Amino acid sequence: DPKIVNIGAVLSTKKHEQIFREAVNQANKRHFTRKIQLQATSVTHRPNAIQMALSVCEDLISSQVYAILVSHPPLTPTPISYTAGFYRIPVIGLTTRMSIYSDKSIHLSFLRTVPPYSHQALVWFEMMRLFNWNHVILIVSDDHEGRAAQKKLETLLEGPKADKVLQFEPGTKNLTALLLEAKELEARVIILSASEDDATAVYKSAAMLDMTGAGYVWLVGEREISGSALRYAPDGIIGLQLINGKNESAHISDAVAVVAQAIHELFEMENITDPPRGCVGNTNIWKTGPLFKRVLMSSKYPDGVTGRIEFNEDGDRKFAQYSIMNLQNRKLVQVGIFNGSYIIQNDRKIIWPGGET
Amino acid sequence: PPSIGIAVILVGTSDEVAIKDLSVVPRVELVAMNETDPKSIITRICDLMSDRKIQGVVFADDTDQEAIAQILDFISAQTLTPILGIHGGSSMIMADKDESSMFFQFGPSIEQQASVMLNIMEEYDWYIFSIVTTYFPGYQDFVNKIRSTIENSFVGWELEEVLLLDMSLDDGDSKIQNQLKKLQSPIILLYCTKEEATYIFEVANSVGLTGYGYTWIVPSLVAGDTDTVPAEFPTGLISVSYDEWDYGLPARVRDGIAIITTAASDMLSEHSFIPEPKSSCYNTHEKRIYQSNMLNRYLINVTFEGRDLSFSEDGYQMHPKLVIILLNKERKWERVGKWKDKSLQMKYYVWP
Ligand SMILES: *[C@@H]1O[C@H](CO)[C@@H](O[C@@H]2O[C@H](CO)[C@@H](O[C@@H]3O[C@H](CO[C@H]4O[C@H](CO)[C@@H](O)[C@H](O)[C@@H]4O)[C@@H](O)[C@H](O[C@H]4O[C@H](CO)[C@@H](O)[C@H](O)[C@@H]4O)[C@@H]3O)[C@H](O)[C@H]2NC(C)=O)[C@H](O)[C@H]1NC(C)=O
Ligand SMILES: Cc1ccc(Cc2noc([C@H]3CC[C@H](Nc4ncnc5[nH]ncc45)C3)n2)cc1
Ligand SMILES: *[C@@H]1O[C@H](CO)[C@@H](O)[C@H](O)[C@H]1NC(C)=O
Ligand SMILES: *[C@@H]1O[C@H](CO)[C@@H](O)[C@H](O)[C@H]1NC(C)=O
Ligand SMILES: *[C@@H]1O[C@H](CO)[C@@H](O)[C@H](O)[C@H]1NC(C)=O
Ligand code: NA
Ligand code: NA
Ligand code: NA
Ligand code: NA
Ligand code: NA
Repeated sequence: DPKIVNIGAVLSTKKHEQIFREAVNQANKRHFTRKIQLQATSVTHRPNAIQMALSVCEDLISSQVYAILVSHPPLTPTPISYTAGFYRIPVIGLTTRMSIYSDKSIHLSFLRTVPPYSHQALVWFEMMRLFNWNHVILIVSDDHEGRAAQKKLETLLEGPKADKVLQFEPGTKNLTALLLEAKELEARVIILSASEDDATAVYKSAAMLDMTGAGYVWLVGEREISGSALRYAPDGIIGLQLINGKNESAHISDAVAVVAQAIHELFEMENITDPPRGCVGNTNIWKTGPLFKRVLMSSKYPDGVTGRIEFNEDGDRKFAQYSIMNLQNRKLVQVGIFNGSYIIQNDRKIIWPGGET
Repeated sequence: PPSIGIAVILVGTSDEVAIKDLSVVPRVELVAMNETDPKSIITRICDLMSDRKIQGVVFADDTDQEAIAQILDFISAQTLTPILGIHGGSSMIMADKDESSMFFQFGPSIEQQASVMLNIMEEYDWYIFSIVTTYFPGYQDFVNKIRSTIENSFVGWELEEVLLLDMSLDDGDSKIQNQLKKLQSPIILLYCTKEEATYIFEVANSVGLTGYGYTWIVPSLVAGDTDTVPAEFPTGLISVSYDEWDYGLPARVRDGIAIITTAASDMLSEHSFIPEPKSSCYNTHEKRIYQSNMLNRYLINVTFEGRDLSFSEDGYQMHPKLVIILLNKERKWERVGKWKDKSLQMKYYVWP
């Protein structure tokens, strides 16, 4: 007769709900569960935020969950983050890449198995070191996301330096004033941080200003080589792709493995209190919440499906792996991988805007 | 004139009888709410919408539960219904309100309070100080306000230290204690929640920082319900409070009803329409292309009985008459000053 410790989840589909139920089962199989045994509790995303918040209370907090796994909906993890945060119940983001969830003030008990987009600056930095791009021009959107990338790239740079940083208003379709300012500089390495629709805007104007050809280097993230951004992207661009970043199944495995370990680690300590049973009539935080957060934050699982799972000072994923993509003859060709710490070039040659620098 | 449905939600003990004392007319309904958790508040407001068809909500509570501001902002933006946090946890300082928010609070802002704190310091020539914040939303806006104010003052202010305490983790390692030992200033400005402040103070006492020669200035939310005084609060603690004394609950409810009614009358007598009170919280996704926060331009600058009830760009009251309070020996909050209009009027020249 062990103690049943529930783990909650807000997932995309019933297949994903079954994958979660299996991941938890396997965890119980692989751990010593005489004392504590896990139980999966889950729901799929609700049509709207009010219904989603209500679902967390009715379906998960009602079951006294110790943590809630959240996949990015096919709507945001925020109603989940706020409801769970209210009680200090940790939330594990599986596919949310937006840098705002790294905000400890608003998202006060949140960890993610995927890094925020701002973390691609770690790859660009290694790339700059490798190709000896000591002078760069950084173009960012004047939104939380764009500033997150700047703030992060700037941190790594403070060797290689950013000659100028240019911010633009999200939704601006004519950026030839921004891009002409960039063309005047000696630096020909342009780094871009912008949403798919804003990346398109930059791409079109840069082409009109003949800045997408030989001489220039375009270094970019995942969003900027996705959807409409890819239709107007200059041939020779360098983009990124977070390996398994959209694989909710791989992230369910890994999050459960991590949570299962942390639960068992937690119960090695004394005076572990249960979370509140439901929302109604409960306005007190879970006293064990903050300790369980510390335990999770400091958890390492190296044999994860998506790699070495570790969390940074913001509970964001460390040692994420990316595909270094190069647009060659309007085809997205992988030219290497950022393995979590090092750049590994593959036998496919990089074609730079034009030919070879 | 046509009628508008206004719901007055009152969490806790209230004199409903005392409380019961244009182009459109209000049809008010006093609602008593028992619980303040997310489910209860979301459910209560949603059921009221479902029956009466509510043009706006006037909310008041007796709690030290500042999350009610967040819950109410969330409800407000999702349903696109005006909500006025007229007292308690609902009127306390918050994170950045939603782009689509229609939440307005009777309390003072982060930056307003921060200035009031420096005004107290200038008065008693308390120029040497430190700041200690947690991650509570706006902590950077608080530090930045002080810093900007300080760096343009031809006064000899000296901000010795700025501590950032992570309260989201367990303090078994004694990290907070080691950080608090860094403090050397006679004046400490503490920005955090009432719950966080009780822990911080228990620690600060261990390190001998709550005693004589150490003064702690704190914002409205740390004092909160002046009738709930944590034992760990230091005697001689200075705080800002929104005048629960002279701006009593019935006046606030009346002013809340006035704001919604005026705003609605204005939009009607200008656009020949008002926003339709949506009868569901479970259809928000479907009908958002039909809804907007248009009423905010009318809600933000209402004047009634000559009293200027206008709100800031961030949804806090524009001109609040704040009250400076001191936690005395009999562990009770005492009035020691007033902040009316850019000017501070204190009780004492020298503190006893
Ligand atoms: C991402 O890619 C990096 C780069 O390759 C990987 O890091 C290397 O990982 C390997 C294997 O774990 C490490 O190899 C071991 O190196 C030891 C000596 O290391 C020193 O020298 C290297 C090179 O100059 C430096 O990089 C390093 O910092 C040290 O100063 C050897 O002692 C080891 O040999 C023993 O074990 C091997 C098997 O592991 C046996 O074959 C041997 O016979 C022997 O008993 C071994 O060669 C290497 O040190 C790591 N390099 C760095 C930079 O840290 C990451 O592992 C990879 N990550 C992922 C997720 O794939
Ligand atoms: C749908 C819904 C919406 C709102 C609510 C209430 C709520 N509970 O949590 C939150 C978040 C908002 C930011 C807030 N951060 C902090 N609150 C207190 N003390 C703190 N210290 N450091 C940071 C901090 C937590 N909101 C619940 C459900
Ligand atoms: C997603 O990850 C799982 C491993 O957990 C695996 O079954 C599947 O092959 C992966 N999907 C893709 C597209 O590779
Ligand atoms: C709230 O408390 C009062 C106490 O008299 C009670 O009558 C009322 O039924 C309670 N509300 C609910 C929702 O049950
Ligand atoms: C405030 O309201 C009055 C209503 O008489 C209006 O004339 C004035 O222009 C408004 N001010 C602003 C800044 O909108
Ligand atoms: Na087992
Ligand atoms: Na975090
Ligand atoms: Na290659
Ligand atoms: Na009309
Ligand atoms: Na709309």
